[PDB]
Amino acid sequence: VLQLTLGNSTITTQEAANSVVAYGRWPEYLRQPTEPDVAACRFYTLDTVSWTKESRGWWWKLPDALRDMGLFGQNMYYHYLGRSGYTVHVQCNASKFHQGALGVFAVPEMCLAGTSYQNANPGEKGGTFTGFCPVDYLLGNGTLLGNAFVFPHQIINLRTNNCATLVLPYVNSLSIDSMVKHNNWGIAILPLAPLNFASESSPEIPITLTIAPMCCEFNGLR
Amino acid sequence: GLPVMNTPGSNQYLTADNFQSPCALPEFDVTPPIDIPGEVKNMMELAEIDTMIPFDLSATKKNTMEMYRVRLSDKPHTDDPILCLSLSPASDPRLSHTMLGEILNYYTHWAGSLKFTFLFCGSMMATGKLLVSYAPPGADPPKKRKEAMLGTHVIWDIGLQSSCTMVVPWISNTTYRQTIDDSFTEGGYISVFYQTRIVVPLSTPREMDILGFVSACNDFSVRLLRDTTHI
Amino acid sequence: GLPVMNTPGSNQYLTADNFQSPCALPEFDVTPPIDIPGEVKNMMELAEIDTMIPFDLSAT
Amino acid sequence: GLPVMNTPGSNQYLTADNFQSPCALPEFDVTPPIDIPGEVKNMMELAEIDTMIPFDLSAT
Amino acid sequence: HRSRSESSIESFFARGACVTIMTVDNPASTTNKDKLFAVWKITYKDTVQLRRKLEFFTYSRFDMELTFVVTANFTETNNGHALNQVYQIMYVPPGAPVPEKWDDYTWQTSSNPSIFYTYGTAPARISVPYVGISNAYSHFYDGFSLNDFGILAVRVVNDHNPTKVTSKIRVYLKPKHIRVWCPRPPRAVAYYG
Amino acid sequence: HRSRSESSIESFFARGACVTIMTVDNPASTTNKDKLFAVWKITYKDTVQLRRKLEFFTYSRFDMELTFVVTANFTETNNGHALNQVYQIMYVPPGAPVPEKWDDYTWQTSSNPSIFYTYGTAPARISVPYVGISNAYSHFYDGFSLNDFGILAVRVVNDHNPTKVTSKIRVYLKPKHIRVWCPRPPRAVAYYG
Amino acid sequence: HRSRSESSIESFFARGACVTIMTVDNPASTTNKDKLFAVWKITYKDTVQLRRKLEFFTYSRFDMELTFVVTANFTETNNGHALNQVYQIMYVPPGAPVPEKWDDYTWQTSSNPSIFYTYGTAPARISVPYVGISNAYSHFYDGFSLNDFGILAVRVVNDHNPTKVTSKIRVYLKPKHIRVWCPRPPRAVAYYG
Repeated sequence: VLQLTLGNSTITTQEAANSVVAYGRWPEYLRQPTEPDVAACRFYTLDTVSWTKESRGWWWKLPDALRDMGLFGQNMYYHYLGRSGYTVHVQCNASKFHQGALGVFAVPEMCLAGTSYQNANPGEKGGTFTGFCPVDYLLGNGTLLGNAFVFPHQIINLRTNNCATLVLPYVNSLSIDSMVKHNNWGIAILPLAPLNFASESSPEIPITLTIAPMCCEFNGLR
Repeated sequence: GLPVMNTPGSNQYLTADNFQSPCALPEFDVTPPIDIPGEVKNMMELAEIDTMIPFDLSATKKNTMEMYRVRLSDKPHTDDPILCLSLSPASDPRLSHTMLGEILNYYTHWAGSLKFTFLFCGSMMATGKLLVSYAPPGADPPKKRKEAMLGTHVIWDIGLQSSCTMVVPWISNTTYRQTIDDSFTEGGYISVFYQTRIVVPLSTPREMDILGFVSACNDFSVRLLRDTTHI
Repeated sequence: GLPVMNTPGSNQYLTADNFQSPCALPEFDVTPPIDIPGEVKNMMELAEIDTMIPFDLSAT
Repeated sequence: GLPVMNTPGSNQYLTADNFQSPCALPEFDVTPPIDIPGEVKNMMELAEIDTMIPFDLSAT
Repeated sequence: HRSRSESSIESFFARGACVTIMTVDNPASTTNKDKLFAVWKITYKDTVQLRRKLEFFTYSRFDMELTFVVTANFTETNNGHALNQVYQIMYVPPGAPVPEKWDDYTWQTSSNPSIFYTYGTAPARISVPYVGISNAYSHFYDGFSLNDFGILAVRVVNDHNPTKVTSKIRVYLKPKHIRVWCPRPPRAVAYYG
Repeated sequence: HRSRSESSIESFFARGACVTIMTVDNPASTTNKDKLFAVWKITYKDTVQLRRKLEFFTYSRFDMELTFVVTANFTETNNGHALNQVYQIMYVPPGAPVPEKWDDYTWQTSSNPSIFYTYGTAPARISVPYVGISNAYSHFYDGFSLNDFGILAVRVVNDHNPTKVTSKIRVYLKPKHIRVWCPRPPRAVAYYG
Repeated sequence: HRSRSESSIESFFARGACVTIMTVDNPASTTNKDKLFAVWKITYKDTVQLRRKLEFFTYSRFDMELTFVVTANFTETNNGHALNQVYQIMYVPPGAPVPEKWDDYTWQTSSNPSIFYTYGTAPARISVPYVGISNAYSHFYDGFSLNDFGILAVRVVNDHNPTKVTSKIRVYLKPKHIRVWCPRPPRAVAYYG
């Protein structure tokens, strides 16, 4: 049990073994803007989601998720430009008698499709796929989902590991950019193997996202 | 001046040609590049990724989530395999749509090995044994567990290891193989049988699911591009 | 002679092109230059000059 | 550019000619050769073989 | 891994590919409409082969070696004769104004590079460099207020022609020095038409 | 052995030899049939000189320096005039799909290399390399389920032409860098027609 | 200051720019007026783009790489045929006498360099050097008794032609090796027409 800390936040990880760095590049500051690594770099734990049998998937955009989230959300409104890597812990705590799997896919430029800002930007609650709501096995764009495993990703197979970790570097055409407008990353959690459980066990296991913005740096503060 | 002699193949535009053309923006100073993470240098890097085999391509299951899961019940225990996947990676409709198959639909020839991976997505309590057989080229696939066992196989104890990798090897008369053969199934037959019916404890769902992944190995290569995308 | 192969982009006049053209006055001896004060080498030199913002652009 | 002078024998296809032509498959990686036994390097090797004179060439 | 080159990104993308067929007319004084000139914003999003190949990846940089194959023909059987025409193939760079009339100011403008291709000669060719404001062309961009490569405009320079002469110009884009980033599931051939 | 070179395998085989005469038509809108384009699978098994020479030996490797000699002519006496045509000479490599219509998808495909030969210029030319799946072309193969060199397709690119213009394209295959193996009794000239 | 080159004086001025369209006629014996030859004193003071750019500065030196794009057309529908014409493009240097008739003495004069451009070939080109009496071209000169760059005269050399053939010659001046002195407030686009 590894107990991680970032300032006024603390997390209880099993242990950081099955941790995927996206594209083998650790988040780095730009090799010019300010770096509020003081307290904006902490664990923001979103509101948990319930994975029932019927669930098709969930998705969040980054940093649109962390838009109402305290200092990062503040920084990201009162500055004009910013860039941030992330550490997404997807913990999915279930008993030994639940079974299933989750594909956790970090997606660069995750343009979804069933269009408008409020619609493409659900914030902290996230959105959900469906068989608007994009198609689950497409991620909106008419994709075959198996191919999705090109994306930086990790499986949460309940028999084995019950949590994934994705370390995302800043991916963008530009060196820095407006965060209020343009979501670099996109997280989609789809249940590969559906949930099932023993007769009168907990019929909906929870899933929790913990997002530490790594190496964030912003410019210019209004 | 210097006396020259215009040869044949002059004033022809060969689309394949490589020459030094005159730039229309000679003074323009290009926007420099940056170190965007995730640079690709070769298409085969995208085939060395374990994507996900769709096994059930029936009218109902196909083009949904269900087409990737192979269901393991404890129903009447027949000897015919859980699944038998032919490795005609572009010709076999199942492996045709994987990223491997996608890149192989862009090429006339290929060679090398394929690693398959089967992932058990059932209960942590479930136990049993699946036999993962590999019949080599020419061999008609096994129909019974014994036939498969006698060949190449891997007994895979669900209880102990929750995944099972198998690197099918490279075997071909030619240095490469066509992706559109003479309508002739050859090479692979990755079969999966029950060695033991799955054991579950208290009221645990006897219906599990297993997923299947596939990726080109390191040795894998393609040649002679063939674009066919059209409308 | 030397066998050559005329490539595409031949006998085209690309206005951007830079080549060695044949001079019509080959013998003419050019008037030399002098050190006139105020030589400009770059247009941006003229933008590094503090000119004067017009604020009131009303009709009057 | 470099002033050239197109000589006679230009834009003619002499079937005997030997030039460097532009390859249509520039990226294609050729199947390498192997040591097949029995390589011929000269047609006369096939004339240094004792074949068999037909003497009686009558209709029968 | 026997010389994996053929699947290198250069070998994969860098191939001559017809992206458009631009049709222009001779300035005959009979009833010729505004077909006197053709205009086309350089875009891969119409050709499916190149589009599908690029959309394997998220970002990219590439020079662009456009090649022009002009082919003309008399419209009616009043052929008789007509002198060898010349075509102005103007490459309007990004952010510049596009022509609107046959003889707009843009055609004479110093900025816009232009080829003067004589018929029946070797195909014309320019090499547009990377003209991106970003450090990479974005094929997918989750954001709010597509990238610009420019416009190609084509006209016949000749003026007082008695016979009409249609002419199609095939543009053969060959992306050169490609680099790409962040692979993706390839879109299906199904949804492009 | 006074400089036996002239009978070396290179000197023996490497000679320009017409292997086919491909005839195409101008896309006139009158009654032109599917002769608008010509197709020919590259094969020595029709020309007797090259066939008989190759069938001295069992196996072989050779590059292939095809050369194209295009010659046109007005069909009827309604000549009048007609602008200089351009011909697309596409070399469809092995295992690739061959064209079926004048404007099939294959003609625009990036894969298939293509020459755009303008009439009245120097003869076009490509050099196909060794395109064998085997390590040598087999002229005789005692076995069960012939080799592929490719297809050459030829069309006129021009579209709205008032006068018909027939055109024959002579392909002049010159095998280059030949190596051969396992000599054989030469087949008789008798049984080829 | 990221590679300020693009705004260097060379990059700024040295661009191909059409300065004039000179129209000439074929010496048909029908009723052809004195349009048989065209004359134009080289001057930037008509083209607005180059003028406005030069008038940023007070003095300048520059070579001058003129390029000529000739395009002809039959006047009436009596086209029939007409052989490939040749154009004499004479560059009369400063202070020299300008032509007055089609066949004035000036056209044969040794002094005046002349191009003989055949139609349907690559565009002609000369490079006038700096032909100033001063050590710099003065765009503004507060003084009492404008600078000379020369004259371009153009004619058709052919004589006994049955069909009339109009022809326009686009002159594409590209100032080369520019140096400039003493910047100034740029004149407004308003007052040039």
